[PDB]
Amino acid sequence: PTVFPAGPLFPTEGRIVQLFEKNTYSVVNIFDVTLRPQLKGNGSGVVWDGQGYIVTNYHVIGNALSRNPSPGDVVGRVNILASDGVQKNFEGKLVGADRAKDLAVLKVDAPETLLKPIKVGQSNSLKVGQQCLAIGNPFGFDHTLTVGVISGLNRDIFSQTGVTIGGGIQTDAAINPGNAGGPLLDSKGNLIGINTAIFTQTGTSAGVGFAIPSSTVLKIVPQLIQFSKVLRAGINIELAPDPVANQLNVRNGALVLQVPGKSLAEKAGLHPTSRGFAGNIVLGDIIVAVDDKPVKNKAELMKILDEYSVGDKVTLKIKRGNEDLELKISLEEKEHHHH
Amino acid sequence: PTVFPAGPLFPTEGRIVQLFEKNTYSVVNIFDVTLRPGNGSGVVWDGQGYIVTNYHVIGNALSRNPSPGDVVGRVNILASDGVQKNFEGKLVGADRAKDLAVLKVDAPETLLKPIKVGQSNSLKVGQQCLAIGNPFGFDHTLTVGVISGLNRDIFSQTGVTIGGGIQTDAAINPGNAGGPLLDSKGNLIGINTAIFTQTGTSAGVGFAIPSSTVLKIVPQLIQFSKVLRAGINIELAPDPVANQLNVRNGALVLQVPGKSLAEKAGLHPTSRGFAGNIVLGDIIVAVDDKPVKNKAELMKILDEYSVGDKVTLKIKRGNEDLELKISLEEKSSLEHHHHH
Amino acid sequence: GPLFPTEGRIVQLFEKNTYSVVNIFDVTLRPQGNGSGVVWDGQGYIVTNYHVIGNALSRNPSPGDVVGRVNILASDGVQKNFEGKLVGADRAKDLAVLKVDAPETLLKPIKVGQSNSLKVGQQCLAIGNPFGFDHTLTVGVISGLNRDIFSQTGVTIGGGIQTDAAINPGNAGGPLLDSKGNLIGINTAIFTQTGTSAGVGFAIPSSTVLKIVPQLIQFSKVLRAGINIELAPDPVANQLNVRNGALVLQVPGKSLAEKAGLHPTSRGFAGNIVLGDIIVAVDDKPVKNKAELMKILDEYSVGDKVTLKIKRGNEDLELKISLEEKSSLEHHHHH
Amino acid sequence: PTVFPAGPLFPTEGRIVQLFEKNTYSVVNIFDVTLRPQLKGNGSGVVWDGQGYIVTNYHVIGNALSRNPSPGDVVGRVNILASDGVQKNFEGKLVGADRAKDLAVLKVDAPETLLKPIKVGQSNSLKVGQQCLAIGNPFGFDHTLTVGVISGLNRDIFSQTGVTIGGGIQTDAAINPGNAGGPLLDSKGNLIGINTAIFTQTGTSAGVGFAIPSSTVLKIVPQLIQFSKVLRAGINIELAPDPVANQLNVRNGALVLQVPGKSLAEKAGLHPTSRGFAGNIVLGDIIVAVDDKPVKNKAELMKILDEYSVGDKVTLKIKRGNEDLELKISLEEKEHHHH
Amino acid sequence: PTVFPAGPLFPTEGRIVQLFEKNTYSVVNIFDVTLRPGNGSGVVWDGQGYIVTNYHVIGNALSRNPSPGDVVGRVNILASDGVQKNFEGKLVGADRAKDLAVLKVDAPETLLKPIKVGQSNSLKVGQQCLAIGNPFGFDHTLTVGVISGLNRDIFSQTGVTIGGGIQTDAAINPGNAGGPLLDSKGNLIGINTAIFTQTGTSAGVGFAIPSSTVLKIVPQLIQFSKVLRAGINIELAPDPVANQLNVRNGALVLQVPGKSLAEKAGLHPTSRGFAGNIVLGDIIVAVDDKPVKNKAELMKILDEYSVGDKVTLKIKRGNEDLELKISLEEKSSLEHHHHH
Amino acid sequence: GPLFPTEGRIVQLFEKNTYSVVNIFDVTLRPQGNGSGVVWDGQGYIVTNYHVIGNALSRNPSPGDVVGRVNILASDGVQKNFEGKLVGADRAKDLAVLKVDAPETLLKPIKVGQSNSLKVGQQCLAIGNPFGFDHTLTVGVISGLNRDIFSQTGVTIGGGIQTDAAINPGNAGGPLLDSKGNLIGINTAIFTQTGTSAGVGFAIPSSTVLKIVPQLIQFSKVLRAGINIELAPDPVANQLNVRNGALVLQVPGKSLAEKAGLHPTSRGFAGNIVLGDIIVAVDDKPVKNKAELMKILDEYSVGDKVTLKIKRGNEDLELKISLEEKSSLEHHHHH
Repeated sequence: PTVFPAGPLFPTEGRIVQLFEKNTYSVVNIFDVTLRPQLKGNGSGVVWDGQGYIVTNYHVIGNALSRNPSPGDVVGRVNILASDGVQKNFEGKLVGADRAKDLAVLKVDAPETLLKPIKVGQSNSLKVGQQCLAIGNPFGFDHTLTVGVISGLNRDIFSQTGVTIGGGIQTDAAINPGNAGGPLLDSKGNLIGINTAIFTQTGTSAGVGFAIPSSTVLKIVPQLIQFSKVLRAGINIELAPDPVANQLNVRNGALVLQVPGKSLAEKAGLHPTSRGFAGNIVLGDIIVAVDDKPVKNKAELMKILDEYSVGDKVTLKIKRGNEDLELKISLEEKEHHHH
Repeated sequence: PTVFPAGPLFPTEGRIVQLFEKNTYSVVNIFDVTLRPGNGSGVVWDGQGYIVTNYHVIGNALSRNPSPGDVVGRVNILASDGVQKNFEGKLVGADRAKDLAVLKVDAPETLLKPIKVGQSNSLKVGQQCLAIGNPFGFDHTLTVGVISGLNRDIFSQTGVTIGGGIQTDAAINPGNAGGPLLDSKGNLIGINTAIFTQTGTSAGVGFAIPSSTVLKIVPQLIQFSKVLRAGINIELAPDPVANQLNVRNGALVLQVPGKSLAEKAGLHPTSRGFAGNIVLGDIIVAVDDKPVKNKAELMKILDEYSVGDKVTLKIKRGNEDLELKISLEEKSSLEHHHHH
Repeated sequence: GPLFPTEGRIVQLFEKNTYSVVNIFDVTLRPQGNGSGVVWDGQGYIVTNYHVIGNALSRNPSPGDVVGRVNILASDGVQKNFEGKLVGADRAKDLAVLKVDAPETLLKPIKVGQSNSLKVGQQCLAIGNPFGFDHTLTVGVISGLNRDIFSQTGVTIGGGIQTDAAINPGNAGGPLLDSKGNLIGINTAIFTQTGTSAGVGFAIPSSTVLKIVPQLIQFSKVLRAGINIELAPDPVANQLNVRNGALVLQVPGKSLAEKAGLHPTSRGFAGNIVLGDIIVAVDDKPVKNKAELMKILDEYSVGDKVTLKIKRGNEDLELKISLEEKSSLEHHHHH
Repeated sequence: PTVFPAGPLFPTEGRIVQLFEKNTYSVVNIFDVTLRPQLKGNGSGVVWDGQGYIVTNYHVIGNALSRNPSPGDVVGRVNILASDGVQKNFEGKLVGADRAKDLAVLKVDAPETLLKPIKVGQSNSLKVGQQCLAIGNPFGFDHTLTVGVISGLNRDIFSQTGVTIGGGIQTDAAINPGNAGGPLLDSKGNLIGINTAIFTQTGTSAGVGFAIPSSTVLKIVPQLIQFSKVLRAGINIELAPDPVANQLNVRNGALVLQVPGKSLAEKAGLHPTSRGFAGNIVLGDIIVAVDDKPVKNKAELMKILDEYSVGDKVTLKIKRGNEDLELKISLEEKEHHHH
Repeated sequence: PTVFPAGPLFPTEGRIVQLFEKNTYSVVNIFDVTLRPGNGSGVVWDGQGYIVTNYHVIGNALSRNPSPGDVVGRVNILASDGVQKNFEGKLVGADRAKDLAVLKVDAPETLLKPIKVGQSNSLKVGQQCLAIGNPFGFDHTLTVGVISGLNRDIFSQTGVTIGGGIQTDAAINPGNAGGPLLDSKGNLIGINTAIFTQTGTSAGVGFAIPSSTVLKIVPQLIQFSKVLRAGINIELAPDPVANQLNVRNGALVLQVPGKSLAEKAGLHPTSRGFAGNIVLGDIIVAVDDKPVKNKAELMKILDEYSVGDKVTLKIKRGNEDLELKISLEEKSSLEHHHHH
Repeated sequence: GPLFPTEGRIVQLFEKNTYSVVNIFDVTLRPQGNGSGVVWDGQGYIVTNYHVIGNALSRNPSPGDVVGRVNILASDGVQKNFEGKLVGADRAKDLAVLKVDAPETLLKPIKVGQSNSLKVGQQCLAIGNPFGFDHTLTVGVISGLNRDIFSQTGVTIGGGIQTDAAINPGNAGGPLLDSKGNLIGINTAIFTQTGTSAGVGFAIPSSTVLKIVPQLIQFSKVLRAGINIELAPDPVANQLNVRNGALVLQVPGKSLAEKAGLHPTSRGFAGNIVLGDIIVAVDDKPVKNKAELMKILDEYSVGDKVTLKIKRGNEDLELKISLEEKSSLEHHHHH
């Protein structure tokens, strides 16, 4: 029977083939060394720079980070593809980690020649409809690719960390164990996010997955490198996710859902939402501005606070009913999902 | 490290981006007022504020027997200033059989950007399609794939299977249910429709009600608040079942409710004997003169007759070709799949 | 309607190829298995998955038995029904071959491509004819190469193509095509360990189909000689830092392999792991991983004497062993 | 190591041992012949009388009955334990079946010597707390036993038939595939019910199972023997289960939940229950008496109707709100659960 | 065939039958008024109409922050004429930590048959027990087994684990939740309590709150509407976890919330190091003078102190025996298991 | 409080026997396997399920290795902790033996009964010591005899006792006692095919424990000779109307059994079933079912020559065959 040889590719698939090939080198495989395999976690990472710094999800080395390691502790095995086409194995020493953003940084001792840093794009200028490519190196002997479009922006990631991440990219490229921790790339091969594994509420797939946007990666990684951690200042309250807030007709601001016992929030004058014995619902305060740096949703509020330091005193502009009130509060050090 | 700014888009992703942005305005958000923390998307049908969605997105409200005029939804519509504005959605009419509902919003015609509607009958498997949603009233969603199949049963979360549906490999989910499926020219070719499968298992394809159906049902709901259908109360085999039984042309009669018009007319159903030797229920190949290829077509053909009408059914009863006559009556029975 | 370039090309490729994609109903199943197949040649040979006629195959049919009803789309747009008589089947590769008695005019054999030159990122079309009344299409890219397929036959197939086109009952047994419309694999239904979908599916590569199908036509089955040992799948091996060769995991009591002097992999109580031999050469022919070793031994026959070059820890040893028929197929236990 | 021999048993366990042994002979095994086994339905039945009549659940030969068999058709393989201690295999020809009560009768051609009829007790005089023994012969090579107490009376059985059976016995003896179709016996060895397999709403076991009471078996079996079937007359409406009715504060009568299109019920003047757009609930009529044979719950109503014949005209005494109204209706021939 | 009439009952089944019938009257039915088609059984506590049940059977009503006096339940009580009569159940008080709630019914003392309460502290594994329910207000249910275990954690469907519970192999289910567990003399030894397990899997045993707890909590709810507890906000290891870590005496401190009284007092928690070498958090062996066997006992001991009180904790820190002093404050934190 | 007769007897039987029921924690498991065991004798031998120390056993411990921590209830009401050193293990019967170094005064060996004289309907007590701080009890009746146990080791054990006393992690590895407080089996955790509970549990009969435990003490393991064939479980066989003997289902290629001339069971395509040979005699010793055949062959050794009397259809044939070590344990695949 006649076998037709590989012929020229069409323009679009041709470009994807080239983008994938070129970026394979920048996508590493990571094995969590604390896992005794079945001899009868883990995933991908991205080469951050020529120094040997590696970026991955907190979760891909979750089990290891659950053992309270200090910087320098060998926490991963890293496989890096060389020009020779073969993957070389390196010690991944822990640099820093941040569970809230499901990001972890490792450092490798490797020849700069061997290391090919990912190109970084701007996630803030992404448009729904843009092509994206999710690359993985899940086992350190090959690479994987899924392709789809930016499906939504500024969506919550229900990370398998257990903590939900605000401001996530949604894509209809398949995101799975084969690419978790690896890069989401745009049509130019620029990193626009980190493929992030999630848990859904139900068992059924909605056919879409998620990436931590590069804007967040750029903000977090250097902090992890310098300080091994991100110290955050904020308010220990529970705010409504955009979907809940909007369903309750809160179109603007951060709706306060809960304000726990004797909290700083309590003492400053902030009210939660509830149901009365009638079945009536009683809306909580809505934070519209910090000082008066405008707030329009939960996620942006978090990003406002994440930059102040502990003890900073600020002025919350709030909405309760139709009124508009200013409130003082001091910030202290800064939760999960049911998935 | 160094940050590279938004580059120029390639042609295909470029078109998709512009089609999406252009169509955000026509894709509204609907919250069922009877729910607390259904719900999903809809489509601006015309400049008068008529809104089209799935029966299922306002299913809870519809179950409580509301009357036309009742506020059953809160409708969010994207204005040119980029913020979504809120409107009461009054019920116009609903049709469970086709999983469609129509609401009416009181808004400035200057606000409303009616969706552009195309012809689903000309669709080709392989064509690009975009499924758009506005599931929470604060942004929009997109998925993209191809037309994967045509004339397929939709196991709607209504509990009632819809025939003649479009299959796509664009992800169809709660984030775009009730929203439009568009072709590459941005014409509406269907309404994204949530389904239940028999298993807990994704086949990786989704479904939409074809625009040809929407075009037929919506004006009736607007004019009458409901769809009156003439038909025959019998159970017909789904196409995959009929073909498995080697019935390659016509609609196969499976079950015939006791003392029905069908029974009195002498229509025979389908029975697996204790040995195992199948007599095939009658097979309907023609209504009067016009040929019937399958179940979907029989339904489509009948839907154009009136409740008074007496028709002649040309049927295959085993080997022989025979004729039975029957009066059509209001087609009330619903086709319940029992997927969950 | 008028169409844009890429979608225009898919629409035409799909239409052109519908004729070569048949529908198969397993005749041993009563209504309320089953799927698609491909026309292999003008004599009426039809290729499909073992699994799409699995029920019939479980009943030990002989070649010539009517195991399926086959529907084939004719030039006039209607599908015609034919008796599908069994030609041969191979559970190990989840492939089966039927023969229909039909006119050449009806039969449009699929064109076959070269799966060994595939590149991740290439467009693929997965086509089905699930019910004999229409055809289905899903479109994605090649997502991965040389991946294990956990076939619904219950047996793991090495060397599979991974794609992010949806592979489902609507196209199982059907062709996976490249952008030239050349067959690059056969869409193959799988069971996952969990059930949670990863958004990717699998196809047996056409190189395997090319190897197996003529043997089924001639002999009705494929006989294999090998070694009764358990080899490490690639992920597990590369977790243990074995980047080359077939890592030997388990080694049976009193086996040919034992007699030959080949070591299994052992976790000692003192928490440690010690590595089984790694097979890197069969008759000095380089062995790259498990799938490669399997491919290589499949070319021998029962009784043949071969020389294995193994890596025992940091050593280099050459063993003798005689190949025998194997005690099992490789059963994953996914459901 | 020293091994102590079987010694005398204590009184209670001694009696159970004896009851079990003695009744094994009366408990048969039934294989549904339409099932091709895995060569690389079904359960137990009870010997009804010396004629060879066998009583089991509809469900244990469910697959066979799904093929529309006529009386006389060989529908089961029956294994009967003989004094010799060995089970002998017989043809089970279908006598009759009733899906609504999940009962089926088979007839065997066997030596009267071989057949040991079960002793039948009165289920109507059962008391919660009484000891019960559930016996099975699931495979025709041994027998099984579970022991518990009557846990509740007049409870719905959500049979694996798909149809719920009113008036069932609840027991905390384990009811399972090992005894489905077999007898539930009281402390004297008298048959008080037929162990009946069910589907639960949720997946969690409540630790209790069910038996069709002997009162029902006694009423149904002879009809199946004479007529191969039970013809029933009734009203094609949907009535509320006791638990729902009581929760809505209907303590007496049969609460009408649904009255479908153009039904006899429609035309006679019967109303269903519903929720209004408010979320308000609107109670349907409550049938308190047929003619004036008092009704106090769904189950007793069914048992009133099951004795009239088709076309009989009766007078429903109903409650709507506070009033009390009489209603005429003619009965026609006579539904499932979501489990 | 021939029908044999009700024979005489044997002694054990005979006793069970009479105990059950006798106790039906004390076992009421409770419907949460905030639910539509929670709910279960309760126990008549005294002749004044005080009703005892699980917090969980009226959980939905309690979540809406009702005040004492609010009608949160419909209570059905079996009278001597054999019919259940209906009463408004007004909330008296609830305690989530012990999964107990008290309602108040306005009824003729002649109607009310208070349950007889026994001593759970004298219970022996192997004793016969009966679990009675009145789940729908039209009859009663019974299950029977033995006391299977003592002082076991109850993973209450409240979401909060209760220490010191009774384990039985009588089936405990929605049909008897909130109802009494009785001994062979018909004394109340516990309240049947619905649980969540970690798996979807029955171990075939159920749980009840011991009467010793009920005896302590109920009068407080009647007098005060709530229970005030003095304690220490720290996380203590469940007994099965402590023993697995070879801590065979005392309460093992797992976690110590940042800048708590416990922290400032110098109590050390438990940490698994990156190598793997466990330093055991402090182990509390005595409060002041009185010895502490395990976690349940520490809680029990603390519950008798007052919010003012300063106590001396004798602790095991690795090998050495040490003392840390701490003021008790209101024990607010709840112990959430996360089973579903 | 004062107690009624039957409950009084249980309470006392339970208390008296707590001392003989120990707690075992598998030392290879880090906290947040494990269960109960029985004191076998005054030298400190402890019997439990293979599965309760399964993790440790997976790591290939040698006899003498500390595989468990054992807690034993002393006369003063507190449990004392001891190193549990491995003596022997047998996965096939889900049994393991440990040895503790303790004073005779501490050790109260369980009294052993006769499982072969058990009657359905008898009272049984299932006792546990799951955590080393108390004991648990469940009470039921003997519900069935000679039933397959689908052990959580993954291997099916024939000849098991079925009871409607709850068997759970709280008593796995612990004793099942009769009304005299005699050991009649070891409570054994199982996996069911579905997961849906049938309200009954299982115990390895003391006759099996009696047979296995001394061999583990002497030799650390049990070696078995048998036939590499697949035998029909009793339900399946009695569905096919085989009421006596071991029905042979599967028969490997080039097996000793094949060479011997023994037929498998076959479903022909023409819808029919044809019966594999039924083994009814090993050296003219009557074979009643699968479990009996297994018991019988376990008494031989590798190499022994035996005569099988089979029933081939309506025939009567006598074959020769040599017994070999077996290629597998019998794995159900329940989870």
